[PDB]
Amino acid sequence: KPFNLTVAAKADLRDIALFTQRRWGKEQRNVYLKQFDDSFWLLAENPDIGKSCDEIREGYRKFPQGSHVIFYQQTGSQQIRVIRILHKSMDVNP
Amino acid sequence: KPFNLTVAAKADLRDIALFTQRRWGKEQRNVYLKQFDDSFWLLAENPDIGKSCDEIREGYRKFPQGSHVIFYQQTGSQQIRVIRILHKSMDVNP
Amino acid sequence: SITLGEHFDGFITSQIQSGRYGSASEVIRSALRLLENQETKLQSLRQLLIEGEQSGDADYDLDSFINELDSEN
Amino acid sequence: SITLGEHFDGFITSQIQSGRYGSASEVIRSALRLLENQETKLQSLR
Amino acid sequence: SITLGEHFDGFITSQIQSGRYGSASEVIRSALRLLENQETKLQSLRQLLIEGEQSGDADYDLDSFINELDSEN
Amino acid sequence: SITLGEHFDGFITSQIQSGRYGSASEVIRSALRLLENQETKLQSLR
Amino acid sequence: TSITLGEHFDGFITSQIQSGRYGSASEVIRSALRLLENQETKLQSLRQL
Amino acid sequence: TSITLGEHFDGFITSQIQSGRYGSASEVIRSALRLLENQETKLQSLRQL
Repeated sequence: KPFNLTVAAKADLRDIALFTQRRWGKEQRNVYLKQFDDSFWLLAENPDIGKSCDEIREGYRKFPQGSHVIFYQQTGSQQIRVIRILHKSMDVNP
Repeated sequence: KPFNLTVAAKADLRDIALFTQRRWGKEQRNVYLKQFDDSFWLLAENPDIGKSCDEIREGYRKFPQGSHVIFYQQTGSQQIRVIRILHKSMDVNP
Repeated sequence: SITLGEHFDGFITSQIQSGRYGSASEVIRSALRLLENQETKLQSLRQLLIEGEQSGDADYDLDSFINELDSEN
Repeated sequence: SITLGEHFDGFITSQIQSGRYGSASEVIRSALRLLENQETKLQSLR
Repeated sequence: SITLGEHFDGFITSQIQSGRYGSASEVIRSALRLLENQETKLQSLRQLLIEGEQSGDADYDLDSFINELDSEN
Repeated sequence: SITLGEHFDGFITSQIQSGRYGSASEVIRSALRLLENQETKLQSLR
Repeated sequence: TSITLGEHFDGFITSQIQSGRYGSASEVIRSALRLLENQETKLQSLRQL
Repeated sequence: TSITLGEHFDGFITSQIQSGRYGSASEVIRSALRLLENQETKLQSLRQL
């Protein structure tokens, strides 16, 4: 409710889950998905925790999570929208 | 108490913490260290969750955690010893 | 021509002396290749964000997602 | 020294026409800075 | 000599035809380089585990570790 | 075809002397399998 | 000093010098050898005894 | 077909063929160009319009 993902973000999460399941296992995949669900709730309950990245796109914020990086836009005081969950294909560009 | 790290494992954790702090921030580093503390407690409360890797060394088990991989040996029914927290420099070798 | 400074001029000379780069044009071209690759990477990340944001909001719940993934295999 | 290819001669002007860089000197020095940072990542692995 | 099978013999031929590898000795040497690099990587991981396990147990607590890291900077 | 270097001729024997591989055929085919897996990782990125 | 590269590799080098991102035919091989040296030098785990 | 490589690069190639892990001087350049082609082909994000 305080956070919602896009179809692309859900597809990315499914890709990562299937990858970690085919490599490690099913319980591993469950632990990994519980971790990002916790990260989702954390970004919702605290949207100023992700470093701002207006340079890349105006309004977006990014948060590191293992080998991937969640991109999300703040849509409320404690509401955020997760748009993409990519890998390390990202750039700082300060 | 149910888990304990070595000097090398603590040095690795300190390296990762300082890296994520210099790159992202202090609160990021705290969230990251809370995640691995949770992973430590999980590996202690459930030591059969890490895929066995006797091929590499007899008795060790490995668990994925973002861009690093915890290596730990089971020293009890619900007690484990974390020896190393390396990056992706690892090999399956099935 | 252009003016970079004592830092980069010194750098370019040390890179040429190392035998890894023949000409100063060569090392400047390698740097420009790096910058162009990073620009293409930036634009690719931007188009990924665009195609992600102009897609629909998806109905997400952790346990429902796990149940779906279990029903797949 | 300044005998670059037409591709790079066009790219420097295209990226200074953005408004984030001053002129060709700044784009060339930032590219050289990326190159030096990549070389320094190698120097930690001497 | 040696005997690998129709899978690898076919492979080697397709790798030679691609123009990326001149000789079959060359592609087999590239494969052997890969295997040797992985063996050295395995031994390096093993020595890392050895040097980690024969070191001392360290007194670890999450909040104490965070306090130490904060006291550093 | 079998004209390998002395380094590789020694390495194949050193790794079959471990007891994990049968003979030079198996080490060469496992190395070729690593190479084919690396090539297949490139084929997903055609 | 001369090498006998493959026809595919010669076509690749001609495409790299026609792409505008490389100046001479030797520049391409210098960049490739830079990559190869970065790879081989990184393999200094070999000295672990 | 001939290239004018640097003295450092010629020494590197001689060390690679004396290391026993490479057969001929052209083998080293072929491996390096393999790495370079894997790098450049991976940059197919350029076609994102």
